[PDB]
Amino acid sequence: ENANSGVISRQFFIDWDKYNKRYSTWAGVSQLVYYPENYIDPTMRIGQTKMMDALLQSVSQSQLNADTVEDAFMSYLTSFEQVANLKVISAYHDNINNDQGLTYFIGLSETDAGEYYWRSVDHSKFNDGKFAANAWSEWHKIDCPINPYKSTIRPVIYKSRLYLLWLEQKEITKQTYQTETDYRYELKLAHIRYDGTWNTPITFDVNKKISELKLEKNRAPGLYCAGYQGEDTLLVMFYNQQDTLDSYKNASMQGLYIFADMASKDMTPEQSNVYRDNSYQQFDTNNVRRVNNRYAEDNALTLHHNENGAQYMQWQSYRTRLNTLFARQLVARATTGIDTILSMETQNIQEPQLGKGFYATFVIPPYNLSTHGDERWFKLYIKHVVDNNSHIIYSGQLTDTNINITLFIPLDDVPLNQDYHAKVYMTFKKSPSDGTWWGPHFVRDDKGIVTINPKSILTHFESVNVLNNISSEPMDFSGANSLYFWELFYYTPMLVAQRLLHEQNFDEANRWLKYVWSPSGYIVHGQIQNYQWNVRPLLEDTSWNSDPLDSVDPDAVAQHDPMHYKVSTFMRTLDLLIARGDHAYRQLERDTLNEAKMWYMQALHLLGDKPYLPLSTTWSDPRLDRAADITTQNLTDLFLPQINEVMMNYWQTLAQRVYNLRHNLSIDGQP
Amino acid sequence: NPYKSTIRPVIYKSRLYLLWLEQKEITKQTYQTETDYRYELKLAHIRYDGTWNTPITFDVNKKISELKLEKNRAPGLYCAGYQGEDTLLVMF
Amino acid sequence: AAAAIKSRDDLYQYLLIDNQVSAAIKTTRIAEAIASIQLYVNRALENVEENANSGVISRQFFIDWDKYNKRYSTWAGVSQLVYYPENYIDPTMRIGQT
Amino acid sequence: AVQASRLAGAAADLVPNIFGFAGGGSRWGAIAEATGYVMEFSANVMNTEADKISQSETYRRRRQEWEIQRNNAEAELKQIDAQLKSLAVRREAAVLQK
Amino acid sequence: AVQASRLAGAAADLVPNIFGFAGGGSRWGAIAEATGYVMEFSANVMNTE
Amino acid sequence: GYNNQFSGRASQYVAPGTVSSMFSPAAYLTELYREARNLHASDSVYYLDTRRPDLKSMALSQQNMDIELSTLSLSNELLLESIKTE
Repeated sequence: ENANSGVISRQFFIDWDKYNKRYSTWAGVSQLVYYPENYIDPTMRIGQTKMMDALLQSVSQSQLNADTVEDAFMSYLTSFEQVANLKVISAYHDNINNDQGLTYFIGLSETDAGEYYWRSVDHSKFNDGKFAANAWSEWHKIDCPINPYKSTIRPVIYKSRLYLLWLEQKEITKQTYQTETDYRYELKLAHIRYDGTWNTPITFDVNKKISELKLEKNRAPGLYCAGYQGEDTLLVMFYNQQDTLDSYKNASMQGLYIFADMASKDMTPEQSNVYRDNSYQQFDTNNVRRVNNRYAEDNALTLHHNENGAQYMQWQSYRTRLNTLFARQLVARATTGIDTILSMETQNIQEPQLGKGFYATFVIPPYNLSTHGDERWFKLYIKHVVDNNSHIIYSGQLTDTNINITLFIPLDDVPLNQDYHAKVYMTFKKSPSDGTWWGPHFVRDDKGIVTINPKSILTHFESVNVLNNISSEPMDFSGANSLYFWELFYYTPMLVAQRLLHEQNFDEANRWLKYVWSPSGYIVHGQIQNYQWNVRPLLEDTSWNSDPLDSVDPDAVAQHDPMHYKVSTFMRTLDLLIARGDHAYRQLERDTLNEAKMWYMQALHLLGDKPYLPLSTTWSDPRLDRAADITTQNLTDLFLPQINEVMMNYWQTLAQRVYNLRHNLSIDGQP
Repeated sequence: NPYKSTIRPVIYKSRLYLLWLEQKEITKQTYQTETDYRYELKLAHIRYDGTWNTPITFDVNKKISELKLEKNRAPGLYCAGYQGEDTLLVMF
Repeated sequence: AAAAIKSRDDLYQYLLIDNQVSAAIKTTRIAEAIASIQLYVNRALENVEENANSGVISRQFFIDWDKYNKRYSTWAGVSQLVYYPENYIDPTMRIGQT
Repeated sequence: AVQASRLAGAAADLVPNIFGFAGGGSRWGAIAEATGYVMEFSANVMNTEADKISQSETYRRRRQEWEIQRNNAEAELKQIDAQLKSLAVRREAAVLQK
Repeated sequence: AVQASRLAGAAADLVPNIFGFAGGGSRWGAIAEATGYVMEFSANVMNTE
Repeated sequence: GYNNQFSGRASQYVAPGTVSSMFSPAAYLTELYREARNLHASDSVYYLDTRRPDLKSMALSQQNMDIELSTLSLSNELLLESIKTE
């Protein structure tokens, strides 16, 4: 007659038909959450980049040889390098407030008839002063033609759809009978379709409006694009370039209205003055390129092109990198081939520093409850002598060991205090409040050397050091290009090894899988290397997080805890060793069966001692009624985690195979 | 498509690059009609897969016009890659 | 006792000789010695045993291990391919082919 | 390669080509023409590539059918030997009847 | 995508391209050419499908 | 060695298929029963505790997982014991 509508609204009955109605589906979901390595397949992956899909179908064939895979890797690396060298031009921020919303970027490839790529990032997923890796999105090629004057292209979001405005310019020859030349300007609007294709650009005549702007010669007019909240109109305004915001306060603002049907109307001067005065701060001076927000009726986001070649986005104290110079330094590594591309020192190519600042190394003191409290959380806060609020720069859990934390500390353009230029202070459960002098203060001289203020108190820092000799940092496996970097260093070797496995090209599969990890070790320049895993995020992540990711995707949860990827590599190593042993065992002659034995024994000591699991334990056969209330939180409270059945199965199949090798059977166990 | 086979390879950042000078003809008006040339240094480079990137045009008309060339004479073009600093030295 | 040999599998790993094997299987002495040496080298290279001499591992012979020298047939093929090129020369396909 | 060639021709086409008293002559559509040529080429190359893959899967399915045939022939060969053993008995019993 | 690209090139082609004492230069057939290219492409894509 | 590298996410694992494991069908019975026990109000005749009182007292044991009894004997036992009750 009537189920309780409150109870039905629970997630368990939302997930009913999909997962929970059938026991097998529920068990599969629960293991896929708890054991990601089982369901990770290198061939297909969610969020796969388009060039890795080029790679897979290029390498998928019956015959695989060293030259074929080498050429496929070279084509893939060409694609990666082409998509990595592009530079950002302009951006738009989807939300009125910088805290939430999305930001859309436009980037140009280094080619003469340029290709334009649009990229989107999510600010909601950004937290703790660092953008989340999954927040960034991969670049998407724009199919329509773009041919702007002086790279005057500016994206905008209208009616929750992405639109592009760019100004084209053309040359014409007025007659005066002496012959003379002059230009004409055509603002063009395009938009993306649901299938990711681009609609045809629609021309808008702006010659009157630009001719009203007495531009300097070969100067691009200031173009402001913004989508109005509520009313569906594109505000398009043209303004003259000025060095200061104070000058835009009285600029003779040209513009026009553009409507949803792509009819248009001009701006009235009286309307233009209002649209100017509400949002004059967003206009790009000759000294700054800013990001526009949706129109409204605490500086804006900003893009700086540093002289060293780093592009970064700034908002208040926060700077985030946009492009990566990895592909421009890689060419030297590529001159000696694949074995050098995948090497460890290649993953330690330096990124030039972004903005002006310094590097400081902070050592976190041990766990010490009287100076710590019960909650192990700690947060590093920065403060700048604008005397705003502080800002978090790092967040972590206090270990019993020290933690070594190396941070880039931003410095402002202007030294608005003479005595110190930054304050860092340490906060934790026992002492969350800040003290005026109670942390390291830093100051800079004219020659640019940073020193710790003796007036400041370092008692609850174990050490603070300034790395004045360092102006660069390691390549970043969590930044913007983090997806492409995981795409290349780890995913591509694993996909290649997996493809070579099915073709029974064991010798090539061993080296390809040996790129990511090799138990024998790594030798460089004639010396054995200390490290065991060639991938930096696998080497650094040495134990699982305090809690896993709750996600029905095995790859996002393994990305959150890359200790799982280590197991996936280990399991593909066991798969290779077992397959090699089975292939040798197929030949029944005496000599080959001893190769089968040494292959199985090689995988046998790798697996090691099979774990002993005491058959009965504390579990006490409880009633279903009482088990229900114990499990009802305000299953690990009462049911224990089982060992991975796949790992158990490896010991079962290896022991049975060695049993046959010891008893002169065949692989089907027949005498 | 060089003028007088003015092509000179260079290695930059351990990659092969090509500089060549193209020349084109234009007709200045003086109302008697007259002719003159323009020169465009172009740089290309090879990719990892052995294909060639699109040549990027560089305007050299001022620099060549400063060189009082003889008629139908190819300007001396010197191309060299700098050790340490990543710059192409291009000299006429 | 310096070797913590605790069971028959441990003794097989130590002495490099299979003691649980049935009497049915018969192998030549030289091949058996080769198998024992190969197992010992494989255990050493993976550093399952405490500490191999890093100088000795850096030799070319153990660089070429997985590729050529771990298997006798591969080693013989490499040695004949060096000493007898004419056997493995195929006019159809050739390295550095124009 | 074709994408770079067509983009290079497109970029080289937007520059004017008539001069003096008559100007312009730059075909404004050249970028859209190059994008059309490269995007229609893409379909042909993806068809060629998919046909290479389908050929590969064909050769693999054929090889598996040769496993079905070889195993069938081996089983028939194996059963004939036991048939001969039975006839050898039947003949021993016929000599004994003699 | 090809239909949009060809239509965009067609529309961008009808504008004149020579100026001054000589005018015009707009290829009048460009819309029929684009309709021909897209309609011959259609047959190839239907064959692939 | 696997345990020397990848152990220690749990203090104490258990064998595949045992009753005490969080993927066992007993754990699925408990998790499902927690949500199901509330779909109707207590006073309703369709209440699960009223409809199947013996299920709420079910023991969770390896015994109840391994022994493949006949279902019809359990349906007879349930109707018989309720008739001996009423």
